[PDB]
Amino acid sequence: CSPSGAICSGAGPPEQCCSGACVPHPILRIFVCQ
Amino acid sequence: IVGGYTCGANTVPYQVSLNSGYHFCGGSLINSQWVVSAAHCYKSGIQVRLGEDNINVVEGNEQFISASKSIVHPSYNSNTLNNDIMLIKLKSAASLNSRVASISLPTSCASAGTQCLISGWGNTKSSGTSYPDVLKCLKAPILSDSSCKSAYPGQITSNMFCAGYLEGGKDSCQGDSGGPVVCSGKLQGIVSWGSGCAQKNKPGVYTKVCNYVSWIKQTIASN
Ligand SMILES: [Ca+2]
Repeated sequence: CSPSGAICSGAGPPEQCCSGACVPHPILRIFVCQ
Repeated sequence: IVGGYTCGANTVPYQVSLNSGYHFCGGSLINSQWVVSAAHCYKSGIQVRLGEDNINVVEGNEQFISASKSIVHPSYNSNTLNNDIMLIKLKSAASLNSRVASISLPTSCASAGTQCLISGWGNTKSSGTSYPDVLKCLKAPILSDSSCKSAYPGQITSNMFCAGYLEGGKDSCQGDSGGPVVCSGKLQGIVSWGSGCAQKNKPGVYTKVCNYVSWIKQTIASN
């Protein structure tokens, strides 16, 4: 699983992030792990 | 893309999806072996997906090619977002056709007022989350350097430009990063950043591709 702040896939499974949440970055136009 | 429209299958044949399982960034095919994207889209084990429309359903025009090289601009500044550009080399040359095609690099920079086409599979809502199946498009003008710097005081470098609408409602959004801004047949921009999506007085900020033509050429020639 990915650390907080690391790039993730919006439509991916939330378990891709260790935090269990893939969220919009406020500035960059990517999703990152919560 | 927020406030945009359905492009139509393969009507943007230079648009690629950067994938590591699922879509995470956009990119632009600039020749049979090379893709341009954003430096903040960097990660290991990238798969490039060409000829895509509905990214969830095999429609028959796709090509799935692994990245062999992912080269972030060596002067990329993660603090200021300056030089937010990355070059991806494909393990094998893509088969170019009517539905998978390269986009030309600009020979000169574009001017304010020029309408461009921005595209991607990113969020379609400015508050909340909604992921499209198919590719979405947006027509947007390039804004004056003054209006850009007014929108983001002290944060716009000479290698960035604003495009979109100061009234909000229409913008690129999260999931669109790395994707194309194409103006009069030339790749002029890379989806980079902004303050939220489609917010008033906060248009999209894009990497100014015309300032990187030499680096792109040198990198290709030497890799
Ligand atoms: Ca597909």
